[PDB]
Amino acid sequence: PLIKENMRMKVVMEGSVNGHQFKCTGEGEGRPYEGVQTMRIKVIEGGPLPFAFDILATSFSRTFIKYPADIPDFFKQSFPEGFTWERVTRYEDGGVVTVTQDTSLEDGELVYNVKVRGVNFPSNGPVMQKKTKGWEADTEMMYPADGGLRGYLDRALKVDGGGHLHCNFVTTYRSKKTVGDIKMPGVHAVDHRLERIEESDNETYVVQREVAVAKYS
Repeated sequence: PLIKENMRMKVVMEGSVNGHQFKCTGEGEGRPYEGVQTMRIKVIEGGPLPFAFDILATSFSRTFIKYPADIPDFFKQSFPEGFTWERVTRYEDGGVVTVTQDTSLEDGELVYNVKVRGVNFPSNGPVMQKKTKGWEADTEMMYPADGGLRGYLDRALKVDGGGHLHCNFVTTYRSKKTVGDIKMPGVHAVDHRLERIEESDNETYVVQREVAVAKYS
């Protein structure tokens, strides 16, 4: 298989949030059939970011979901061509993010190119004030939609002081493999748990780890 029990990934991100432009690079590794991955991320342009890195965390990896044998794995079936995704996210206090992503396989390694654009984050809110403390575990509902998948997520960003800032996003995943070559799964869910492992220098260096497991709804 093109997706081995050990896989490395590289990512390049360009983005802007409230007009602040930035660039990130990441590299990491994981076990795609165990649903575990780790990534080391550097803000190489525009740092230190004037907003919480937490809002970028989920734009940095769908090949590393543990799928039971009975649930078709849309993402692992997509190679060698790979897949793309597009995401729209809204925070309850006004922020809106659009993200587009391309996933390819180059010299046996996964390569991600991502574009992030966020607007209307309140200057007094926890994101622009950098008063966030990582994400709670959450669950994505996955639905088949015209040869691809559509995912729905309600999320909770922990805030300093004990509260949560809520957001939700919808993602459409599309294969670059000609339709008709992939067994489509039915409705299912994906449990996610993303933790910040380490960070340095005003959040311009970040290490994160994610565990993701698909299951029946």
